[PDB]
Amino acid sequence: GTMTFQFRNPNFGGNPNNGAFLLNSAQAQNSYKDPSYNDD
Amino acid sequence: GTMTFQFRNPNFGGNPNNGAFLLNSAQAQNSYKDPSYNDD
Amino acid sequence: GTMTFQFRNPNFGGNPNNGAFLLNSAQAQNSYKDPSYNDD
Amino acid sequence: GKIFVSVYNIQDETGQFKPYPASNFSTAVPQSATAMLVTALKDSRWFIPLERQGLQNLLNERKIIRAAQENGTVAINNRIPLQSLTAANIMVEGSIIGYESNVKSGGVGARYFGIGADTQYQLDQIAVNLRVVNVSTGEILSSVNTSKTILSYEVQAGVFRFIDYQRLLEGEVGYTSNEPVMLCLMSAIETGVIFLINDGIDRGLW
Amino acid sequence: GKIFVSVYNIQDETGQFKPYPASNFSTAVPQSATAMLVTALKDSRWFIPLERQGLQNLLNERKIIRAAQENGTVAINNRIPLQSLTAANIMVEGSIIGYESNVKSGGVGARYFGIGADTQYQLDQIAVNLRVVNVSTGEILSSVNTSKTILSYEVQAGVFRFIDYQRLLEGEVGYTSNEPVMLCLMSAIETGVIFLINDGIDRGLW
Amino acid sequence: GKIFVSVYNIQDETGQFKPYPASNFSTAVPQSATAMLVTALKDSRWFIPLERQGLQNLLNERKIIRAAQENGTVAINNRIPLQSLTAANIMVEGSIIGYESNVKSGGVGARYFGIGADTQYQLDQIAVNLRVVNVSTGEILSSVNTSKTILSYEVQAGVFRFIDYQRLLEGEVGYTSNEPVMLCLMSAIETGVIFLINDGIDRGLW
Amino acid sequence: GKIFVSVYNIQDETGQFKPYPASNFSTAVPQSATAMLVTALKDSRWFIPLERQGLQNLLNERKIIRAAQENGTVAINNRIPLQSLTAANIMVEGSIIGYESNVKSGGVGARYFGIGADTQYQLDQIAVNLRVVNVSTGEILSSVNTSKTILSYEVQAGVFRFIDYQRLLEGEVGYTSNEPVMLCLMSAIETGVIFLINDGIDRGLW
Repeated sequence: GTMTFQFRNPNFGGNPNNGAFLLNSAQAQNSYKDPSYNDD
Repeated sequence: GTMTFQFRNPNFGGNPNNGAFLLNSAQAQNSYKDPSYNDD
Repeated sequence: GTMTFQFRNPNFGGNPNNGAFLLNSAQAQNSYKDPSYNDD
Repeated sequence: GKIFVSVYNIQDETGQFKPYPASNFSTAVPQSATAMLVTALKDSRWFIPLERQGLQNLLNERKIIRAAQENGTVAINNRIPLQSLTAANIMVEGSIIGYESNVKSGGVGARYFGIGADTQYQLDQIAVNLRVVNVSTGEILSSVNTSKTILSYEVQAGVFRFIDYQRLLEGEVGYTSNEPVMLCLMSAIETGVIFLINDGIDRGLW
Repeated sequence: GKIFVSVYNIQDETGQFKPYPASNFSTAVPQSATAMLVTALKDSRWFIPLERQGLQNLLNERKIIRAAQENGTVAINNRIPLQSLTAANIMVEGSIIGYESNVKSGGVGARYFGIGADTQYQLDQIAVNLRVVNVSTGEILSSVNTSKTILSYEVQAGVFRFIDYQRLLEGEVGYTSNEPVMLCLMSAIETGVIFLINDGIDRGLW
Repeated sequence: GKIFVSVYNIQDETGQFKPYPASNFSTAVPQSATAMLVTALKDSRWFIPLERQGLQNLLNERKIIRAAQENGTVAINNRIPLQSLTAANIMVEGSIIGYESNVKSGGVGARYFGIGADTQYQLDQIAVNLRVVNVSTGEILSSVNTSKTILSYEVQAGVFRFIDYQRLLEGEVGYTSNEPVMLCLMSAIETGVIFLINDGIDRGLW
Repeated sequence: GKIFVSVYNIQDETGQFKPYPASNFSTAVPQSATAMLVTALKDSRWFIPLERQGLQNLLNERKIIRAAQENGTVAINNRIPLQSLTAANIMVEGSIIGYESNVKSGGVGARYFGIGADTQYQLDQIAVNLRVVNVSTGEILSSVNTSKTILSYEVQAGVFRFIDYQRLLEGEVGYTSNEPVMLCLMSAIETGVIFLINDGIDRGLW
């Protein structure tokens, strides 16, 4: 069938229900800590 | 009937309502702890 | 009428609104505790 | 001796179409009676069907035959002797007089901790009317209404419990069988044909 | 010697259209029998098909031929000798008498911690009726109902677990194969043609 | 010497329309065979096509020509000598006998921490039947069923991880290529034409 | 000297309609060839087109003219001398043989902390077949299939970060350009006309 390129990111490409996942799946892999606490 | 291959992951394959589950069912099986706490 | 076999699990079978239940009804019956706390 | 029977049109008078998700124009009963009925009358060793459905195609083919050999120039090997369109003593008209969706639905499903299983069933019902009419006078000799149920069932089972502290085992196996409405319509037409033959036997004819 | 056979129209009498997401006007069975059947009769070395589907185009082309050389002014090299429209001894009518969607669906899918895999299958069923009618008298010599299942399966697998503390590995590989309804309809017509040839062999004709 | 061939109508007998999101009336196969086929027969140096599709327009234009110079008052420079409508020895009928959507779908997609990439592909299949019929007698000389797959693939990749404490880098690059069904139908017609020419070579004709 | 060419109808044989959100009846290709083609043949200084599309309107207007001055009572100043409907030596038939939507889609989009930007493009493809047929004999003199891609792109950019503690700066600027399918169809017809003229030059005619 006809395949149309659609962006997955809600930014630049519309599909908004795809956002709450993309962010919660990027915070679930955020291994970066505040440079204030747990640092010098 | 005609079967069409559709991805289940909201990343690469569109269906966004399938996200909040895929992540909450992957955190409900996350047996990996922070290498800082409960470690050396 | 015509009956079509549809998977109930959002994994392998599409219907995503069926996820938040399947997991919350599997955690509401999770009688397995952490092998660290409440153990040896 | 076999009886020449002319089946003209077994019309889909049920008027029903298939519900969602099927198309709006997707009729619930095949439009292909007068082909299942000619097959049923041919299979029973009592009748010789005549075409009468595609009779215009037969008439144009006979036009072509009669125009190809009307000059006597066709080879005497490959010439086709047209005798006459064979006439039928009786005529089996009829209809698919009804298709009720889900005359009887139902289903039992149990599910204990994690593991569960269910079953569903739906009975559609197709009714076919067949009328042997006497071509000489026009009166209806026999008229039978036959019914046939169409059972569509579905058995599923599934596991969604935790096996270990944080090891989730999901899984499921299903199966679903719909009786083809074409086979059930053919069975209804078959039973109606057996009824017509036995009725013609039971009163004078045949 | 081969038998001249005139296939006029193998009508799509299934009446079914494709369900969602397909169009509402998208018929489930190709409207292109009488082209698959002429191909099946040509491929079997028993029959010589005659066009009879596009017979009007052939008749207008013969009008043009007979009008181009009726003055004797066309060059004797590029003149076309019209003999006569070849006549057919038999005539193979028929229909696509049914298409039941999902006569048998099913699927098993398991998924342990993260990694999982599933399979689905759906059997559609297409039934084709073929009738060799004798053009001389009009009676149906042979009538066969053939069936063919159309298997559409789909195998998928996927990983969505964590590899490290905060490193999520999602991934999945799938595959999906639907048998083309045109190829299955051609196979049903092929089996019906073999049945018709063997039946004509088994009783007198052919 | 080239053979005059009259292509009347290569009908879209697939009956399929495009699924959602496309229109309901948007047919899956172009209605423009008999223009791709005349182009294929013209490109192969074996045939001279005759119009026969728009023959009525040609006949009205010839009416206008014959009415413009029937008084002998047109200038002898710009008068058009009508000879006769050139007759065709053979006639290539045919159809687009089928279009199955997604005879084979599939796709593999992986995604580690943040960065991921996937691929999808779908094979449609279009089948075209071509029949060289002999205009003199009407019998079908050759009949070929050709197939052609239509590959529509899509490759995407995307990054959605954090670069710093609170600096989110989202980004993605995709590409998607559908083979035009018109080009694949033209390729199927081309292969069918080569098959017809080679078949006419292999038995007597041509 | 210029060649009189009669363009009767350049039919929209693509069969495609526009997808959602456009209407279901909104055809993807204009139905207005035979007006773009007459314009293309008029613009090239080789041909004089004749109407032939609206020929019935011309014939009724000539009826009115011939009925207004058949009594000799019209003023000799405002009388219109009808000579004859000018005849065409050749005839350019054709079609819009295809319109494939998104033969090649794609797009790259990046977005760092807050500020981001993306680009999309889609190539439709329209194919037009043009056939110069010789009105004297009816054979197709020339047949060309031309293609033309229709590029629809869209460039966007957007800022959604915080400027101060609690001061949110959202903003975005976009742009989107679709090549008009009418202009691309006119370009395809133009290239086809140049091809036809050069082909007629390269073999005898013109």
